[PDB]
Amino acid sequence: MIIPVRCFSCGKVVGDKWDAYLRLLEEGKQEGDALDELKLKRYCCRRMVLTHVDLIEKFLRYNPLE
Amino acid sequence: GNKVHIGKVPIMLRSKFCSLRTLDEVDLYKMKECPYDMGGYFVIN
Amino acid sequence: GVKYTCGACAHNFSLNKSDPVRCKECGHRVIYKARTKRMIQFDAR
Ligand SMILES: [Zn+2]
Ligand SMILES: [Zn+2]
Repeated sequence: MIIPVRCFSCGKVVGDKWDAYLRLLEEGKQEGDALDELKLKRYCCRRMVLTHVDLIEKFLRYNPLE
Repeated sequence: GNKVHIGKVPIMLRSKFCSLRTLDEVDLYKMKECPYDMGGYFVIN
Repeated sequence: GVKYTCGACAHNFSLNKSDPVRCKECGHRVIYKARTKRMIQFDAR
């Protein structure tokens, strides 16, 4: 829905690295390299960023009820 | 002579006779409709 | 008496038992109750 605060498996904080990851993809880096630059070395942390799906951008398009 | 009304026929959503078939992407969100909803069903009560 | 909200134009107003169920501003017939006065607590777990 929105990027999780912590890696489920080990607990390292990953909720502050989502913006940095999208910017690196505009500069043409490959996904593996982008994760490497952010120092996410264990593959438990890597799944969190690599496989998250950002649905909150879709839900905001619905005009506020109030 | 005057046109007579025989009743009401349920419309399949997203078919050619549904008011959502037009609108386009900009208006669909205002009608609270999800663009991933592909229709093919009816609404009864 | 009781706070409501218009589903179209978001104007806030109250209604007692007698009045018809519509928005004063646009005439929209879908309305929603406002949030309760009481404080809500969650344990963040
Ligand atoms: Zn991890
Ligand atoms: Zn209104």
